[PDB]
Amino acid sequence: TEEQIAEFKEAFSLFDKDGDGTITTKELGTVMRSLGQNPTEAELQDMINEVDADGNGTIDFPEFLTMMARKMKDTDSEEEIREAFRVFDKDGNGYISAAELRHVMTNLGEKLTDEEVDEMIREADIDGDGQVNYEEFVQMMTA
Amino acid sequence: TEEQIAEFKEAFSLFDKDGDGTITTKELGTVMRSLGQNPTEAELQDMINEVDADGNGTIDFPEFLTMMARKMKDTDSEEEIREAFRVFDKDGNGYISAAELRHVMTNLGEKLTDEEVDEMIREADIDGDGQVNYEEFVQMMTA
Amino acid sequence: TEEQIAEFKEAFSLFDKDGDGTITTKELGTVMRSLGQNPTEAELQDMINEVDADGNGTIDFPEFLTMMARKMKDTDSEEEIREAFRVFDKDGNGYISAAELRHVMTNLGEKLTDEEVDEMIREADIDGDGQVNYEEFVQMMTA
Amino acid sequence: TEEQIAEFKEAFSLFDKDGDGTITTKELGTVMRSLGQNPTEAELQDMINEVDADGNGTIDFPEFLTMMARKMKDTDSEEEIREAFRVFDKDGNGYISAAELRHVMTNLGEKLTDEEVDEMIREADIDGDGQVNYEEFVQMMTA
Amino acid sequence: RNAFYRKLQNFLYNVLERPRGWAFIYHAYVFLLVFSCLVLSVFSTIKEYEKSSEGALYILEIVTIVVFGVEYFVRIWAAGCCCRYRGWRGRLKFARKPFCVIDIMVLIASIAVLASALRSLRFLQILRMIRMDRRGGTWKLLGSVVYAHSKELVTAWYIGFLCLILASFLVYLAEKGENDHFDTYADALWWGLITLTTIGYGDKYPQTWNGRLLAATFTLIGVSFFALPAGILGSGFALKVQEQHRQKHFEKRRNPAAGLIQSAWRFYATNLSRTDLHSTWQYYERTVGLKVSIRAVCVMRFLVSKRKFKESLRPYDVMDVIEQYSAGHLDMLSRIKSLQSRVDQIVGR
Amino acid sequence: RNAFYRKLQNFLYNVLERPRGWAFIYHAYVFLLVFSCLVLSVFSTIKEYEKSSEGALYILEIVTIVVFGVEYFVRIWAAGCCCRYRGWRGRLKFARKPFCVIDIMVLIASIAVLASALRSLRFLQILRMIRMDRRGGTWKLLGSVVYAHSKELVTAWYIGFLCLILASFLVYLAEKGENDHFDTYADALWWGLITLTTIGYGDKYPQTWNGRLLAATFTLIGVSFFALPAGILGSGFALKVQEQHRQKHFEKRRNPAAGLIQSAWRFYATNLSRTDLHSTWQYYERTVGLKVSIRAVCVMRFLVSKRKFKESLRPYDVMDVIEQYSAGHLDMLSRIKSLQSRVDQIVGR
Amino acid sequence: RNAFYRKLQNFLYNVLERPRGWAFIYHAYVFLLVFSCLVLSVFSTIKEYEKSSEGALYILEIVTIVVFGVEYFVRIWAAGCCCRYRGWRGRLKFARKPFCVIDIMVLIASIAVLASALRSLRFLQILRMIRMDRRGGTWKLLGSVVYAHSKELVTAWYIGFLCLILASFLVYLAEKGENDHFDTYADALWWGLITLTTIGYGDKYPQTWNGRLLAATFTLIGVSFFALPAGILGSGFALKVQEQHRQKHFEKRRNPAAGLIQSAWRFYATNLSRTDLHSTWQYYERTVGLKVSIRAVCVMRFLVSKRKFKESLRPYDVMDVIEQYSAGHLDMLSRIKSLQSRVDQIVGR
Amino acid sequence: RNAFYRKLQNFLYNVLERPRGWAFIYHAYVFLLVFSCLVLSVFSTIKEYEKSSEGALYILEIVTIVVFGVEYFVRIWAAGCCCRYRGWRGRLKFARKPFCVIDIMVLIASIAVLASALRSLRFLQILRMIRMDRRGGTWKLLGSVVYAHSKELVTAWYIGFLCLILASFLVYLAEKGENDHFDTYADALWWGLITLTTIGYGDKYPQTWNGRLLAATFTLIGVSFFALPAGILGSGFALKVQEQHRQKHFEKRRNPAAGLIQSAWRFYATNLSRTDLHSTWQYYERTVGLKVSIRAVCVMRFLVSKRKFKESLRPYDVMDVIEQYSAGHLDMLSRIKSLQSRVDQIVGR
Ligand SMILES: O=C(Nc1ccc(Cl)nc1)c1ccc(F)cc1
Ligand SMILES: O=C(Nc1ccc(Cl)nc1)c1ccc(F)cc1
Ligand SMILES: O=C(Nc1ccc(Cl)nc1)c1ccc(F)cc1
Ligand SMILES: O=C(Nc1ccc(Cl)nc1)c1ccc(F)cc1
Repeated sequence: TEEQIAEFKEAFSLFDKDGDGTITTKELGTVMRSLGQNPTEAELQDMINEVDADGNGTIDFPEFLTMMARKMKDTDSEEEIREAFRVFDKDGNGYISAAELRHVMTNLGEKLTDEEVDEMIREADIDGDGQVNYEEFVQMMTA
Repeated sequence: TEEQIAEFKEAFSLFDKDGDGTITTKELGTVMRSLGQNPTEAELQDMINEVDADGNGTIDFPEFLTMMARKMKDTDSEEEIREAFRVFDKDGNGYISAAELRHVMTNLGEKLTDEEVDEMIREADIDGDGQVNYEEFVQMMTA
Repeated sequence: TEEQIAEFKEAFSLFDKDGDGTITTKELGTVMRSLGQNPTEAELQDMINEVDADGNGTIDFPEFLTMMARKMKDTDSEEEIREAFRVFDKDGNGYISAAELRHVMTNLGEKLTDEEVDEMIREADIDGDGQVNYEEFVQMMTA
Repeated sequence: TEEQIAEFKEAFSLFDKDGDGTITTKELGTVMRSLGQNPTEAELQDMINEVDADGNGTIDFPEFLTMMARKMKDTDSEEEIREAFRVFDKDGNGYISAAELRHVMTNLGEKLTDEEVDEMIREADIDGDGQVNYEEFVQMMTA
Repeated sequence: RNAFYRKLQNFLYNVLERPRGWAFIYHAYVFLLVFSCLVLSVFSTIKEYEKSSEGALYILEIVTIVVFGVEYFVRIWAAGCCCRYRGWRGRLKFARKPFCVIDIMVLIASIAVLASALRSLRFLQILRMIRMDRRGGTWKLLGSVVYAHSKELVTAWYIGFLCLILASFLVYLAEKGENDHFDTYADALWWGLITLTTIGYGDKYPQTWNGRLLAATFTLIGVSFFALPAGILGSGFALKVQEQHRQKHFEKRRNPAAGLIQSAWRFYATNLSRTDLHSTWQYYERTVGLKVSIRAVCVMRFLVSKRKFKESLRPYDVMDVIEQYSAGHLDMLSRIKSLQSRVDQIVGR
Repeated sequence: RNAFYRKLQNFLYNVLERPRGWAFIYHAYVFLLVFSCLVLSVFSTIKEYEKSSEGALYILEIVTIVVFGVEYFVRIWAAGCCCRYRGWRGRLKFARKPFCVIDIMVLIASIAVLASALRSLRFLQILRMIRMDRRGGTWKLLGSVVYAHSKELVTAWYIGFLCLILASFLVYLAEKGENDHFDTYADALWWGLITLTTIGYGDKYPQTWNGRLLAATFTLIGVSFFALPAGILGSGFALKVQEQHRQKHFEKRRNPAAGLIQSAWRFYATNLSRTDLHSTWQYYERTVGLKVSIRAVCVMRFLVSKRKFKESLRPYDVMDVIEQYSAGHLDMLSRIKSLQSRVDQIVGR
Repeated sequence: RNAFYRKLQNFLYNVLERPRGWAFIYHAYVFLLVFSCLVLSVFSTIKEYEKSSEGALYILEIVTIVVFGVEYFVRIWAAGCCCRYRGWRGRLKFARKPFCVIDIMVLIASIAVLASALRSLRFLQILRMIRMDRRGGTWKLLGSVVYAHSKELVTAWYIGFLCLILASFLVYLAEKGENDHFDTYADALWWGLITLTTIGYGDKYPQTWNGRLLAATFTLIGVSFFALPAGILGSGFALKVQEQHRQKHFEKRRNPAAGLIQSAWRFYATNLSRTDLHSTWQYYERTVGLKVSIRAVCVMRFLVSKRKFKESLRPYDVMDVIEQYSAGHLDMLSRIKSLQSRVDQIVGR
Repeated sequence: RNAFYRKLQNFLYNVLERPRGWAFIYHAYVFLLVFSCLVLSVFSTIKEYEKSSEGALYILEIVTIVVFGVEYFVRIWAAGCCCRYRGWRGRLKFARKPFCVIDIMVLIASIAVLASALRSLRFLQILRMIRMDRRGGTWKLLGSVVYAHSKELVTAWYIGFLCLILASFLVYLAEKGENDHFDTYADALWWGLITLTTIGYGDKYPQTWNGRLLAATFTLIGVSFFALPAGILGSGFALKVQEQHRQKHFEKRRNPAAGLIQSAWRFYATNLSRTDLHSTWQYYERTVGLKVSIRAVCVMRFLVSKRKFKESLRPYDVMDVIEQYSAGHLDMLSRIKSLQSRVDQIVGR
C-alpha cells in the first residue's frame, strides 16, 4: 500500500544513512551499532545480498520493500522450519521440551531472552505442556 | 540400614555444604579442594550426573545413598573390568606383570601410589607371581 | 638476430649483476628489489629453473635468449590458457564477464591494475561485451 | 679376544661414568656432550635399548661387547642397506650420483662432512663415476 | 473433543504418512495382503485349481479394495493436517496430487469390476503393486547412482557389446556351415548374447574345434565385461550408504538453525499480526518509524539468517574437513602474524 | 592340588570356551568328525552301498555322541569357572542357558536312538551341524550388515522383481500361443525367474523372433539387477572389515581404563569388606564420618570413572578425527586469544 | 556477416566437437539411426523377411551416408575454428588426422557400394559402429584401470586357470572311461572351462559318484576365482569415479592460473608485436636496454609462472592433505620458535 | 675384461632375476612357448590329428628343455652376483634353494624322457606351468587377503551352505516320489548345489507346483549367498591396491635412511678393517681407548640408527595422520603453555 511504501521509505532513509537510494554496509554497521549490535562487514554484506537482488552492494528501497512485504507464509520456510525443529527434535516425534527450546534458542548464537522464549512457548507449545508441537506451530506460522 | 542412612546423612551434610538437601558442584569443588584435589566444574557436574538421577544438578541424599549402597558386584562391572584388564592385557592370556600394572595404574591419569598398587598386586595377583590373574580378581571382586 | 642477441646481452649484464656469464639468485633478488618487487630465494631459484636448462643455479645468457626468443605461440600454452579461462569460466560457455576477469586477474595473487586489465578486456573481449571470448583470445594469442 | 674385552672394559669405564657395571642414560648425555653432541634422554635410552638386552635401562659391559663384536656382515643389513639406497635410488637402476648422495647423506639429519662423503664415494662408487653402484657396495660391506 | 479430534486427524495423517517403525509394519502387512492376492491370481491362471480358487481370491480382492478406500478417505480427510489443505478448497487442491488423482481413478475402476477381463485383472494387480512405494524414493535413489556413474556404465555396456558382435561374427563363419544351430547370423547373435550373459540355455553351442578354440578366449572377455555393471552399481550403493551415514555423523547446522528460528520469531513478534505479543516487542524497544525499524531490522537480519541457515544446511565431510583445514592453517597464519606484530610493537619500546 | 585342580577347571573352561589358535583347531577336528558323519549318511541314502555303510556310520555316530557328552560335562562342571555359577545352584542357573538346555535335550534324544527313523536321523545330523557355532556370531554379523543396508537392498529386489513381472507378461503374450513351453502365465513366471537369475536350465526358452527381440533387452536389465545384492553385501563386508581393523588401530582407552580401575581399587580398599587392607586406607587418611568420607569420595569419583571409561570405550576413527580436529582448532583459538590477552596486558605497561 | 559467419563456423565446430548436453543428444539420435540400420541388416540376414527388407535398409543406408558426409564437411570446413588449421594448408594438415583420414576412406568406400558383398556390408556396419566414440576416451579409461590393477588381475586369472587344469585332469581320470562325454582330455578341458565360468550348457557333465564328489569341491573354488576379475574391475571403477569427483571438489589452481595469465599478458604487452598497446608498457615503465628489461623480466617471471601454474595444476586430495598437514605442523613449529625467540629477546631486557 | 666379465654376470643375474619392463617381456615370451606346448599336447590327446602332431610338439619340447637348462646355468653361475654365494661352496648352498633344487630334479627327469608315459607327460607340462611364478608372490598376496577376511568369508560359506541343505531337504520331500530326477537325498544334494551356484545344467529340476513354489524363495536366497565371496574378495583386492598405492604415496623414511647409512659408514670407517681410510677417522678425531671410543660411539649410535630406520620404515597413511594429528595438537598445547609461561614471566616484571 501507499502507506506501507511511504513508511518503508521513511525507515529506509533512517537506514539509508548516505541517502543514495540504497543502504550501504557502513550505514548498516553504524545503524546496528546505534541499536547496540556490532555487525561485521560480512554480516551487513550478507544482509545486502539477502535484500539486494540487482547485486549493487547497497540495499535500495525496492529490495527493502520486497523483503518487508513478504510474510512467513511468503517465505516457503515450512520444510526449513520443520527441518530446524526436527534437528532440535531429537526423538523425531514432533515435540521438544520448551525448556530445552529455551535452552538452545535463547542460548545459542544470536540468542534471545527468557521472556521472548516464554512467549515462543505460549505461541508454539500449543497445548502448553512444554513439548512444543513444532510442526503444528510451523504450519500455523509458516502458512 | 538406619545406621548406614544416618551416617550417610552426616557425611552428606559434610558434603552438603549449602544444606539444600542436595550437593551442589561448588560444594564438591570446595570439599575436594579441602581434601587437596582441585575438581573442575565439569568433573563435579559429572559426579552429580553419576549420582543425580532426577537431574537437578545437585546431589540429594537419596542419590548419594543409592550410589553408596551399591557394591562392585552391584555394579555389573565384570565385562567392563575385564575389558580394561584385557586392554592392559596385551597378550590376552589373562595375566599382566604387576610391575606394568603398577606402571600404568599408579602412573596413568588419576594415578595411585606404590603401596596401594602393591596391595592391588597382593589382592589381584592371586598366585603372587607379578602376573595378576585379572579375570580371577575381577570375578572375585566384581562378583 | 645479432641485434636481439646483443641487446639481450646488454640486458643480461644488467641482470647479470656479478658478471659470471649467468644470473645468480642474488642478482635476481636485488634487481627485482630495484624494480620494487621483493623476490624470495625460492622465486628467483624457480626463475633460474625456468630459464636454466643445464641446471647450474645461475641463468647464463644462452638460457635467457632461449626463453626470450619464445612467443606465446612458441609456448604451447593453448590447452593451458584455455584451462585457466575455463576454471575462471564457471559456466563453461567460453565467456566470462570482463568485470569478474578484472576482479580476479587484477585482484588475485600477483594482481595487475585496472588499466592493464582494461586493455586485457579490449584485446580479449573481442566483441567488447564484457564476456571475453577467452578461447578466441587464447587462440589469437597462444597461436 | 681378551685384548678386545679388556680394551672394551677400559672404554666402558670411560662410558660407565657411574661405574655400576652398566651405562646409564646420564652417563650417555654427559659423554656425548663431552664429544660435543647433545643427546636427548630418548636418544640415550634408545641407545640402551639397542645395547641393553636384559632390559635394565643401563648398558652393562656384556651388551656393549655384544654390540661391538658385531660387524656390518654381522648386522644382516643387506636388505636394509639396499632398501635405503633404493629409496635414495630414485630410478631404481642401482646407481645414484655421488653428488646427490653427498647432498642427502652429508646434508640429511645427522649429516656428515664433505670429506667423509668423499671417501664414501671412493669406497662406494666402485667405478668412480659419481653413480655409486650401491648394491655392489652394500654387498662388499654388509657381507 | 474437537481439538483432540483435529489432533488425532493430524497425527493419524502422518500415521498414514511416513511412520517410524510401527505403522511401517502395518503397511507392510498391507503389502502382505496385496502380494498374496497376486500369487493367488497366479494359481488362478491354471484350470486344474480353478474351483479351489475363486472364493478366496474373489472375497479377498473385495476386502482389499475395501481397505484401499479406507486408507484413501483417511488420507483425504487428513489432508488438512498440513497447512495448505483446509476446509474444502485447499484439500481439493491436495486431490490435485497426481498420485492421489490416478489412485482414485484406478480405485473406481477396481469398483467397476464388481459386476480378456482376467488379463486386465492381472494388469490391475501389477499396477496396485506399483502402488507399494508412495514417494517412490527407490527410483530417485537408483537414478541418482546411475547418472552418477553414467560414463563408466555406458563404456562398459558399449565395449562388451562390441565384443558380442565380433564374437558372434567369427563364430558364425566358423560353424555356420558345419552346425545347424548356427545358420543365420541372427542365430549366433542370440547364442553369443546368452553366452556372455552366463545364462547358458545350451540349446545351441559350438562343436567345431575351431569355434570352441576362439570361443573360450572371447568367453574370458565377454563374461567379465557383462558382469561389470552389476558389481559397479553394487559397490556404488555401498559407498554412498557409507558417506550418507557419514553426513549423518556431521550436521553441525544447529547454530544456523537457532539463529534462523530466532530471527524468525523476531519477525513473528515484529509481525504486526500480533501486537499483543510484547516479549520481543519489549525486547526490541529495550535493546535500542520505530515500529518499522524493529520490524525491518528483523526482516533484514532474519533474511540473512534464512540464507545462512540454508547454506549451512549442507556442510559435508571432506568439505568441512578442507574448509576448516585451510581455515585453521590460515587462522594460525593470522594468529602468528598478530604475534609478530604484537611483539614487534613491544620491540620499539 | 585342589587349588591347581580349580585353576585347571577354569583354564579348561575357557579352553572349551573361546580358544586362541590351538583348541580352535581342536574343535575344528570335532567339526571334521561330525561333517564326515553327515556325508556318510549321505551315501547311506543309497541302497547300492548299504552293506558297506552301517558299520562305520553306526559306530562313528556312537563315538560322536560320546565326545558330545564329554565336552558337555566339561562345560557344565567348568561352569563355576566364571563368577555366577558355583556349588550346585548357580551352575544350575547356568544350565538355564537355552543353548545348554536344548543341547542336553537333543543330547538325550541322540541317546534315544541307541535302541521314518532315518529321516529324523538326517534331520538330527542337520541340527548337530547347527551346533557348530556356539555363540552364533555369524548371524549377528550378517544381520548387522543387512539391516545396515536395508533400504538399498529392498529397492534392489523390489525393482528387479517388477522387471521380472513385466518381462514375463510381455513374453507370455509374445509366445504363449506359438510355444507350448509358455502356456500359462505361471509358466513364464517360472521361466523369466530362472532367466534373470542366470541359472538357465534351458528347458523352456523363447523361439518367437518377437520374443527373443524383447527378451535380450530385458535380459540386459534383469540380470544386472539380481546380481546387485550379491556385490552389495560383498563390498559391505570388505569395508566393514577394513573399518573394524581401523578401530583395532585406534582404541586409546588405556587412560580411562587405568583411572577406572584405580577408582575401583580405591573403592575396594574403602570397601569395608577388607579393613585389614591399609595401603589405600593409609593413602586416603594421608592424602587429606572420615571413613564414609574416604569411601563415599571414592564411590562418587569411581562412579564418574565408570562412566568416563565406558564413554571412552568407543572412540572412533573419524569420530576422534573430527573431535580433536575441532578441538585443536578451537584450542588454537583459546591459545591465541590468551596470547592476545597476555601481550595486551603487557601493552598497558 | 563474414565475422558472424566465422563465429558461427567456430561455434558449430565445437558443436560437432564436444557438446555439453544438447548436441550430445543430437549425436545420440545419430547413433540411433546407425544402430537401427544395424538391426535391420540383422533381419536382412534371413530370407523369410527379405522382400520386406531392402527398401528400408537400402534407402536408410543412403540417408546415413548422406548425413555422414554432411557432418564430415562441417568438421573439415570448421577445422580453421582452431588455431593451427587455416586457409587450405593448415586445415590440410588437419586432414592428416588419422581419424579424419580413415573416416574419409571408409566414407568413399560406402559410396562405392552405391552401384560376399553383404558380408562386407555387415563388416562395414560394424566399423561405422566403432565410429561412435570419436575420442575413444572409453578405451583410455579402461586400460587405465586395468594397468592400475595389472598384478592382482593376472594373479586371479593365472591361479584359477591352474585350478581349471587340475580339475579337468582329475575329472578326466574319474569319468573318461565311464562316460562318453569325457573321452579326450580336450573334452574335459572344454567342460571344466564352461563349468567354472558359470555358463553351464549342460551338454556334458559328470555322472560318476567319484567325479561329482571331487567336482563340487573344485566348483566352490573355481567359480569364485573366475568371478573375481568382474567384481575387481567394478569396484575399481566405483572408487576411481569417487576420487575423480573428489579432485573435482579440489582444484585450487585459480591462483597460479591468474598469475600465469598475468605474466602472460605482461609478455604480450612487452611482446613487441603490439607496441601501440601501452597499459602494460606504461605499467612497466611506471613500476620501475629498458625495453628488453621490461620484456625479459616478464619472460623470466612469466616462465616461472608457467611452471608454477602447471605444477599447481594437479594438487590432489590426500596430496594437499599431507602437504599442508606437514606444512601446518612445521609452520606452527616456526611460529612457536619465533615466539620463543621473541619472548627471549624480551628476556634480556 | 674379467671385471666387466663379473659385472655382466651380476647384471645378467638380476636380468634373470626381477626385470623392470624389458626382460619381463622376455620371460613372457618364454611363457608363450611353454603355454603353446601345453595346448599342442592338448591337441595331441586326439588321434584324429596325431600324425600332424608329434613333429612340432616333439622338437619344440626339446627346444624348451634346452632354454630351460640355459636359464638354469645362467642362474647358477650368476649366483655369486649376490654376497653369500661365491667360489663353489656358497653358490652350492645357493643350490640348496628348494626352488632351484626341485627345478633341477624335474629338469633331469625332462631329460629322462629323451629316450602311461604321455599321461605323466601332461602332468609334467602342468608342473612346468607352475614354474611360471618364481617367487610365487601371487599366493602370498591371495592368502593375505583371504586370512584378512577369514571370518566373514567363513560365515558366508557356512550360512549359505546350510541354506543348501535345508533347501535340498524340503525339495526332496516335495518331489522325491513325483519325479525320478529326485530319488535319493544325494540327488537333491547335487541338484540344489549346482542350482544355487548359478550353473544350471538343467538335467534335473522341479516339476511339482509345490517344489517350484518353495524353490524360487530359496533361489533368491542361495544364489546371493554363494555369489558373496566373489564380490567380497574382489572389492578387497581393489581396496588393498588403493591403500598400497597410498603408502606408495607416503614413505618419508629418507631421513632415517640417511642417518642409518651415515652411522653405518661411521662404523665402516671406525671398522678397523680399513684404517687407511681417514676421512671419518679424521672426522671422529676432529669432532671431539680413543679408537674404541670413536668406534663404540659409532656402534651405539649406528645401532640406534638401525632401529630408528627400521621402525621408520613403515609409517602408514592414517598412522602418520593420527600421530602427527595428536602430535600437532599436543604440540600446540606445549607451544601455548610456553606462551603463557613466557608472558607470565613478563607479568612479574
Ligand atoms: O492404491 C491404489 N492405486 C495406486 C496405484 C499406485 C500408487 Cl503409487 N498408489 C496407489 C488403488 C486403491 C483402491 C482401488 F480400488 C484400486 C487401486
Ligand atoms: O551338541 C549337541 N546339540 C547342539 C545343537 C546346537 C547347538 Cl548351537 N549346540 C549344541 C548334541 C550333543 C550331544 C547329543 F547326543 C546330541 C546333540
Ligand atoms: O564415420 C565414418 N567412419 C568412421 C569410422 C570410425 C570412426 Cl572412430 N569415425 C568415423 C563413415 C562416414 C561416412 C561413410 F560413407 C562411411 C563411414
Ligand atoms: O623349470 C623347470 N621346473 C620348475 C618348476 C617349478 C618352478 Cl616354481 N620352477 C622351475 C624345469 C626346467 C628344465 C626341465 F627340463 C624341466 C623343468
